[PDB]
Amino acid sequence: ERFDAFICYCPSDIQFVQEMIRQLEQTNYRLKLCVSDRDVLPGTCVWSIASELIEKRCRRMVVVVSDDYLQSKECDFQTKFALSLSPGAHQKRLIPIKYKAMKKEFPSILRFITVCDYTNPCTKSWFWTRLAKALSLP
Repeated sequence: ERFDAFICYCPSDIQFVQEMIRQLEQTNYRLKLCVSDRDVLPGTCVWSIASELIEKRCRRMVVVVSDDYLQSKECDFQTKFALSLSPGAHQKRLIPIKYKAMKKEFPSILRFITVCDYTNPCTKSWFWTRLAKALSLP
């Protein structure tokens, strides 16, 4: 009915989505993440159910950015639809995440929003803390 965040990801990054479920849902943060392969019911229009969840049934949206993420078209529609809700990031709704080594360019439409970097070994301690705090604010 009401989720804390929608998780935009390609099938190749589903392994890190499991970590996002263990670290945020099964811990003391008690966040309510929306995973399409788990919570989206079959028979729904992939564009209409994404437009209905991201805009009304999810406060924010997490984007797992990787090289395989760029090749995904469904993630492309969800990412651009998320920016359309607040271009300029006034509401802090679009939270991109980099967990893997990317040999391609970061999405140019997301180059002006803070990214939660998981690959930097000097800031791994604050990764889940900053992520769970952003999804917890109203």
